[PDB]
Formats: sequence, structure tokens, C-alpha cells
Amino acid sequence: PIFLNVLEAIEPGVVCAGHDNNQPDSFAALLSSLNELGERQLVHVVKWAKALPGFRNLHVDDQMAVIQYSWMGLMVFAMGWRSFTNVNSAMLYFAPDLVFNEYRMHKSRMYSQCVRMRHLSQEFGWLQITPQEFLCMKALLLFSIIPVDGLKNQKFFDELRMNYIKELDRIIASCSRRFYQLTKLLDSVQPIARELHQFTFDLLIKSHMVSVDFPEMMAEIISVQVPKILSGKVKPIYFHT
Amino acid sequence: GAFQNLFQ
Ligand SMILES: C[C@]12CCC(=O)C[C@@H]1CC[C@@H]1[C@@H]2CC[C@]2(C)[C@@H](O)CC[C@@H]12
Repeated sequence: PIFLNVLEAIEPGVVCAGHDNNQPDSFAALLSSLNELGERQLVHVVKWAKALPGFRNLHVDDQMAVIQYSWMGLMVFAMGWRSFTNVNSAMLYFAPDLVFNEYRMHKSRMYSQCVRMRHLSQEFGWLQITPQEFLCMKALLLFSIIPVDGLKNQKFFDELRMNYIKELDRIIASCSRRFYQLTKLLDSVQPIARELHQFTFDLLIKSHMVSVDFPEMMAEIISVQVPKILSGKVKPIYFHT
Repeated sequence: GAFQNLFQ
């Protein structure tokens, strides 16, 4: 199975946030650390995406665009899995040095979103999602959000997306109940990503007022790309309507 | 572009 071999081989390692776990949980410190984690993770997502099968079929402008729209969903899905595997979905395992208990959920001012991410994480346990199903789904999430007006070379994207879907159905193989449930789970990422998009955008707008630090690449992406999503110019591809 | 710098 050349496909699974490559997915397994490219899967990123452990990324730490550099959070100071000796200081008191404050909003400013937690969110600044989540932003720095987002930045560190983005480096890894770019290297990962560019090593995926087919990914270079895309126009270079589409490659960047698809990353810049999909990172939130990709990260959130990966964090849900780590949470499941490491702490049985009891807490959110953003990183080894940044694990959210309920207290940090509350202090983060993102409690409802954290709760939703926690539900997502319990879904990996409740559905008995296998590591290989996880890997295939995560790869598909890269090809699940695009401009309503299409991409520069949209045909290559449609063919890529078709192939990733085929690969998932294949690792699945009333067996169609399975595909129903995996597709529903993938869809469930998107509303979570949308609320995080709204949260992080509002946080960027008010970042000086609340003393939260955004790194460079996070600030650019959230001011240039994320509003295209929130304004409806760029929209998730749902399986179910 | 910050992210384009990183992309390439
Ligand atoms: C993607 C990240 C960081 C990486 C990860 O494990 C998931 C997590 C989900 C919430 C995001 C966060 C990066 C920083 C954001 C976007 C904060 O500004 C507000 C919500 C945070």
C-alpha cells in the first residue's frame, strides 16, 4: 500500500508551544502560547502538505491557498486525535507543554469552542477510529475548503480530492455505515473551525487591548485569508448538507 | 508575504 506508507512516513512529530507552566493561567499568556504553537505547527503543516501524494499536481498558488484556508481544521483534527490517544479525551492536548484542563478552558475565554473540540476528540473513541482512518481523513481535510469562485487550476484539485476520497473508502474496505460516519465526523470539524476562525479574528483585532501576541505569519494569515472564509468567499466542502 | 516566505 504505497499510499498509507507515505501518509505514515510524513506524519509530523511532537511540537511544543514553549508555554511557561509555572506562571498563573491568564488569558493573555495562554492565548499568546496557543498563537506561538499555531505558528510552529504551520511550519510543520506546510512541509507535510507539500510531501503528500499528488500535491504538486496543484498550481503553486493553489498549494499555498489550500494550506492557508485549511490549517485550522487540520490542526484541530490532529489535536483531537492527540487528546484521544494521550489523555483519553479528558483534556485538550494542544502540546506536551500545553494541556488544557477545564480551568484553562475557562480562562482561555474559548470554553464553548474547547468543549466542542473535546466532543470531537471523544468521537475518535466512540467511533473506534483507527490510526490509518485518522491519517486518511486528516489528508482529506487539506482538500476540504476552497474559494466559492474556484481555484486557479481547479481541475487538478477536483481530481486530487476524488483520489483522497477513494483512498479512504478503500481503507474502509454496512461498511457504507462506516463511510457515512467518517464523512459526518469530517463535516463536524468545519463548524468548530469556523468558530475558532471568528474567535481568532476578533482576538487579532483586539490584540493590543488584551496584550495577546500574534506571530508574523499568524497575523498575516488571519488578516488576509481568514476573513475570506468568514465573509463567505471561501467555504468548506461538506459531504452532507 | 510572511507565509509565502515560509512556503518557499
Ligand atoms: C490551531 C491552534 C494551535 C495548534 C492546535 O493544536 C490547535 C489550536 C486550536 C485553537 C487555535 C490554535 C492556534 C491559535 C488560535 C487560532 C488562537 O488565536 C485562538 C484559537 C487558537
